[PDB]
Amino acid sequence: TTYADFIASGRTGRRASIHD
Amino acid sequence: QESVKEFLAKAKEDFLKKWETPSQNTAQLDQFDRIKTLGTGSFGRVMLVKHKESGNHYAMKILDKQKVVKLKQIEHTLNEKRILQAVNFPFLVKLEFSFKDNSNLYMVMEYVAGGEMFSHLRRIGRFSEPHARFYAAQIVLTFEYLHSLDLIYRDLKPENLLIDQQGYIQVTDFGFAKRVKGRTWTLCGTPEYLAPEIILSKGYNKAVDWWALGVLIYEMAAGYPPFFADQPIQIYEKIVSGKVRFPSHFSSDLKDLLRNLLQVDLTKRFGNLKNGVNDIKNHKWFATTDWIAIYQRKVEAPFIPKFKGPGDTSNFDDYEEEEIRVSINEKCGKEFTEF
Ligand SMILES: Nc1ncnc2c1ncn2[C@@H]1O[C@H](COP(=O)(O)OP(=O)(O)OP(=O)(O)O)[C@@H](O)[C@H]1O
Ligand SMILES: [Mg+2]
Ligand SMILES: [Mg+2]
Repeated sequence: TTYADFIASGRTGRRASIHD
Repeated sequence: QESVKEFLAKAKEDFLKKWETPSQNTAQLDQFDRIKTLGTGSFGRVMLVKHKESGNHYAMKILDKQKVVKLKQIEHTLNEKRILQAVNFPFLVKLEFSFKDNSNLYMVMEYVAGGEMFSHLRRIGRFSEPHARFYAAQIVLTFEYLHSLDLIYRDLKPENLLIDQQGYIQVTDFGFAKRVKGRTWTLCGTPEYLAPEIILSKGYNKAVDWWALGVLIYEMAAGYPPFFADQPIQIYEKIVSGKVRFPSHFSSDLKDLLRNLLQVDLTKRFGNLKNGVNDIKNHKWFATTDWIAIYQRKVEAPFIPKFKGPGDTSNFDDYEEEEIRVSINEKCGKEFTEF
């Protein structure tokens, strides 16, 4: 499932802002 | 609507007066009891503090001037303070004091104890559509207000949406906020929320905020974002792909609103059309929404965080707690002279 694939991914935590 | 443009007309006047002549040096570091770190970041931390003479708790954002200069965020930081001290809206976090010393910039904001929407969203898993529409409505009203002031927000995400005691949203982090008439070109935001035109370095406008709204609404209702991966590049690839898939439990209304918001073509993206924000407000998904009771915060919130004391931090993750030194010499004086 998509949820399962998400929870197993590396970006389930708080996501940093970016800029460059 | 009639008292809406009347409202926004008066609000523009209040804003522009503060914009023209920003407040400065309205407090100092020794007036606050530093207690605990509520959130970490690139420039420094965001501590929970108590005002010595007031007793009130605030969230003090501390920015290492040298780190701001090093990451070339000078102008962005000057934007954030100047915009924050000038704006005023029920769903915006409020800047009480701003000041600086030899080493740091300080922004003292009202404390929002309910924690980030992010935390509650991840724990609960996902919000039902009525829950996600109570939140989305607040953001719609907030973007309408901000854009009318020619302000572009550029970092909407659950991490930057705090929940207050009455269950309402306070938008925080104006680090990428910018008053701009016309196009701008800065690559900034958060990967899962970047509009296609940002990624493709095209130059963009306030329509990137409405895209971000679509992404937010999707994440709140699906429990996960419409574009995720392990590396930002692969995220960008999915975003510029223009292909989105909705969960089976998504209502037909919700799907239609989101395809309109996650529209890659700026000529067909909701909020960026002739009728502007009212295309969104009059969508069937929002047919149940009373925009006025939302603003007045007369609705009843579907969730109210467990309260247990004025200086409670149970709705915030714990962080490591660093020194706080102030150099005996002034750092970066010229750069932050207007802060
Ligand atoms: N007014 C507030 N009340 C309570 N907590 C706050 C408040 N403002 C910020 N915080 C906490 O600090 C965290 C970081 O704040 P903020 O985004 O402003 O910092 P940042 O480090 O600039 O983040 P970013 O990586 O997006 O630049 C927020 O998630 C929240 O946890
Ligand atoms: Mg943030
Ligand atoms: Mg920030």
